[PDB]
Amino acid sequence: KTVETVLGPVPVEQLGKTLIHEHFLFGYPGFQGDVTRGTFREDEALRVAVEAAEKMKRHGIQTVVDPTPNDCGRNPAFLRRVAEETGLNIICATGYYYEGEGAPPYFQFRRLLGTAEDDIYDMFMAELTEGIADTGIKAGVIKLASSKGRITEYEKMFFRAAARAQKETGAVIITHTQEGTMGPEQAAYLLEHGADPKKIVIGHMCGNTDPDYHRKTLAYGVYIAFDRFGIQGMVGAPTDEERVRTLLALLRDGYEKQIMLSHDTVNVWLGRPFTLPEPFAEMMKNWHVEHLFVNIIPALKNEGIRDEVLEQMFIGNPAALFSA
Amino acid sequence: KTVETVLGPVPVEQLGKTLIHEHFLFGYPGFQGDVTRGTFREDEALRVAVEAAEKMKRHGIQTVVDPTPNDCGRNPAFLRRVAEETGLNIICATGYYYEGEGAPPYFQFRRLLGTAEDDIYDMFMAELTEGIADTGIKAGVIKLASSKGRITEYEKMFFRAAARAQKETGAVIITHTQEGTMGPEQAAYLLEHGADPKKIVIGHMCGNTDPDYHRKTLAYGVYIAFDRFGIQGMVGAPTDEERVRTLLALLRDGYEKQIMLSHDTVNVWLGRPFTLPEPFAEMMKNWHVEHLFVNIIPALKNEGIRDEVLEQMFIGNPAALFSA
Ligand SMILES: [Co+2]
Ligand SMILES: [Co+2]
Ligand SMILES: [Co+2]
Ligand SMILES: [Co+2]
Repeated sequence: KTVETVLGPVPVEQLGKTLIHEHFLFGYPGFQGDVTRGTFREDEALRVAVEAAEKMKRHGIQTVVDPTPNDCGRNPAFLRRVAEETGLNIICATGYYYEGEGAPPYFQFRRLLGTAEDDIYDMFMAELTEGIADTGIKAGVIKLASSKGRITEYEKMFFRAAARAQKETGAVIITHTQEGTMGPEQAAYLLEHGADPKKIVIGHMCGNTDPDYHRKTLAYGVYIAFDRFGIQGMVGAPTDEERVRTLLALLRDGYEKQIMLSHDTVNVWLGRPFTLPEPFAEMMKNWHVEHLFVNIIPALKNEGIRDEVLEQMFIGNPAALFSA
Repeated sequence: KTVETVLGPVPVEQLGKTLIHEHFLFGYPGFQGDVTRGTFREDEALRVAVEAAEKMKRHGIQTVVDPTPNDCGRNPAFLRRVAEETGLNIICATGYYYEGEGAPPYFQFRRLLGTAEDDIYDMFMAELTEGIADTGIKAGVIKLASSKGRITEYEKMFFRAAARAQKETGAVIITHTQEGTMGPEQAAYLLEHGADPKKIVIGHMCGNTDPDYHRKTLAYGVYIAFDRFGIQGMVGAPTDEERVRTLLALLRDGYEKQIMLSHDTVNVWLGRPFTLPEPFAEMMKNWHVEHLFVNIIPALKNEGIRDEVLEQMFIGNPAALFSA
């Protein structure tokens, strides 16, 4: 009846309204080597993170799942400070980014050793049941990801180690799909290996606009997430208008008990500060933590979606996902 | 007339006997993510490092160039403690590992901002002239690497930045080639952007056993390095007899003034402990900082290599390399 948060175990019944996918801190693998010009200003980072946490607060959010991979700047101790200034429940993860957006050299080396899959499994088990580093914080979800048109050999070891730690701990698995691909494959692959569909969230399902692709993924009984609201202009990548008509199609079909929404914001960028160019700039202007409440839900309500359905998505599904 | 070490500038005429490529500490990108089961045992790390530094001194070594890339665990402060404890000059680098076992997502992203090269260049300048992070320690060389059979467009970004930074600072450039390829290509591309051949060392040249490939590279006037003595069986690598055979053919042609030697050891692995398989463990038995001196040099001498030549490689070349 409890889930591990950055402030310890919390009874599921108390999660309330939650965002399944947001990042307080995030850096692309490699950000670490640019420490000289992209130094981490820990108090400025906290200001902006707490700010993002209070904004979520003002729309009723009580819980955020921050699935930042281990190789992407994950900082449990930091998240713990944010949860203190705001009271927000923050669940973190254990996992690595996908081959294209991560740091594979390390586990690619353990492959030569023939212990990779088993080392990953040991890392998941240790972070889910003992603590991350010396922080005392346990991850509450296992984060997985696969590339553009396939689940690579490197990525499959993570999925197999994940199914194994889930059988052993019953932890929730949340994934990321690259550019609208592999949703069904991921669910099939995980289930084929003993994972419980009711503890799986296939993410970035909004990256694809064919409701049919979603119905295939949903047929496995797993949850899915439209978690990139606000992100547009990746040159051919879905727009919020497309996200909504796809969402509305699935809700009108009766799939509300399997759907969750988020924005996938990066509130504090690790590494050297930048600025997007005028083109992408505009398109991404609604990429912030209030976009769902201020823009998306109103558009959903104006299309006939009832409050009970919204509450099933933001409250009942997370509650259900983190228990059983 | 000085070069930056981990303890400040040191007159080039005081470097004496130098190992051009050794790693006190090293981690393949992604090791950071495995911190829970692979924390950094400092005091023990410094102890192993110091013994290694002691074993080098024992053989007359006064200076070691530790080119650990930014994304591979480079730690100037830690290197500074090894130097203080041993009196050994330690020169570090600024640079990223090759795209095969480096951490490309971060700077790959900055390419989309259209600022990568200038960013990398600003990173090189800062670390070469101002300091690494808040260490006050400056890098003494720019570290570059290319992939197997190619210098990818991500890698060329760094090469262009290095030549630019070299023209501005006169800093030495040390490179790594992957599996005996691209030596001549690296030299040509660097020379094409204004880098100076007398301040370039093409590394892992011993990864190719064709003395012609070597002559092709040496014709550019750059230095080359047989820097992996002791490593055999791993990375589809040649053997030390193959290295010695190739080395002797070049020494007999009169190339002693463009050749340097090292072992490319990793005295303290970052991340989680391991132990090589039985097949390799056996082949890598001589991979330690005393091998050149205990096994290789005698063999070379028992081949007629006189002490004046060996002194040129170990003393005269590093002295010429680092000074104008
Ligand atoms: Co993702
Ligand atoms: Co994300
Ligand atoms: Co190398
Ligand atoms: Co090396």
